[PDB]
Amino acid sequence: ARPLPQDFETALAELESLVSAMENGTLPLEQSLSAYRRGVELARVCQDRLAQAEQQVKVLEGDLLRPL
Amino acid sequence: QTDARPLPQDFETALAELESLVSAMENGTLPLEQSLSAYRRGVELARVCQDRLAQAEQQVKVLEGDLLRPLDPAALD
Repeated sequence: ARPLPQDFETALAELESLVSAMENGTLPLEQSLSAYRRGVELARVCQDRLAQAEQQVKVLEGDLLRPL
Repeated sequence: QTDARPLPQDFETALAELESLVSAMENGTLPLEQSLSAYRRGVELARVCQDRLAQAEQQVKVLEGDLLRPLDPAALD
């Protein structure tokens, strides 16, 4: 099975692309279930990367204010 | 007083500028007036970052919802 991207931008781009394929009404039942499993994994990667980024900004905000 | 240079509106550049202000603040060489100017720029920069993250998070949540929609059978009572 295909390796799963771990960076936000690639994961997001595959997720968008999986969604369109899902909505164009041409994926057989079985491919639709694969696309679903795949997209859950991709969305999880996107959210993990965003949580990391949120945390990094918070830490920077704290660091900015600390000297004041 | 206020830093009048245009404000980045993209996550990467705002984050990068934010890191440089933090570096400048935690060098202590900053007189008070410049610290406060650096702080306000800082808050504006962090706000761009937090806005873009919030939007990306919402975009991902919408995409998740769109993925699940075609797998919904017709509603029962």
